[PDB]
Amino acid sequence: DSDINFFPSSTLAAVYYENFIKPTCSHIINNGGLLDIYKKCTIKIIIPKKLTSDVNSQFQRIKAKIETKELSFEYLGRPRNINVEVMIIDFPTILSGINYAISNLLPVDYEAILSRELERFVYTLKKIALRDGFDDLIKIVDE
Amino acid sequence: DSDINFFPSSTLAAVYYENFIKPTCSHIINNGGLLDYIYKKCTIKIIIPKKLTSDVNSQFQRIKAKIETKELSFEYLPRNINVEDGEVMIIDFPTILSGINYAISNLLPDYEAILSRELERFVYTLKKIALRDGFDDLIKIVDE
Repeated sequence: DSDINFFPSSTLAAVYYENFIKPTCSHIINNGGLLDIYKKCTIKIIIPKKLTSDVNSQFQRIKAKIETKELSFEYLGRPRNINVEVMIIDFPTILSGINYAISNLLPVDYEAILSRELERFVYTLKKIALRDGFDDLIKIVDE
Repeated sequence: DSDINFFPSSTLAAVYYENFIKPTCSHIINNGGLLDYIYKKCTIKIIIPKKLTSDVNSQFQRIKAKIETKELSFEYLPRNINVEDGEVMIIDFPTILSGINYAISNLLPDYEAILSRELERFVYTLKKIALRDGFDDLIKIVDE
């Protein structure tokens, strides 16, 4: 099945979108905003400048610099919690899985390979968000 | 860059392995067991559904109710696990299996067979890498 062979970045971007991004964007457009009601909403997705070993350390240092309050909204019979600043702050810790997939599935240039994968992860998010009409809701920012 | 083109199942299996399996197994090997008293006999039981459908989470919600678990904690390099007389069964549900359909549906512009083989590929890849790193005895994959 050559057609279902994807980069780990492409695969994890689609997984990250369906898990933590698309449910939040669908709820906001359905209710015209974030409901306990907030009219203006932004989902800020912070991307590290480089993809290095222990991505969790990078995000742990980044989360400390931001102050967030916990909020909750129900969707699909599920209470869902988000960290807000309205600014919904979400850290893609799933980026560590890019290096997890490559190192376990393969038998300088590696740092270049990770820089290309981080690009494809971000561009995949912009594409599916553009497809679903969520481009004004989702803002990707760097450190 | 053709070499880093994998099946979504293989990508997610290695992600699930590094996120949960490998740290829990490495902790067992270092402590000679599960330190909460150390339980010397520890096995991780991974429960997978028989079919990859939509709403795999509802499948796991159905599977959790049939199993009785107690929360335990340990520290590796704080982590929480659900366990089940000297022999401890660490129970884990790979809810990441929902990502296989998330990947194929989003990354592509009959379908039951593809998800069927992807579930097998997830299980095969997980066993393959666990066998490589020497954690095969601590891992057991079963279904409902």
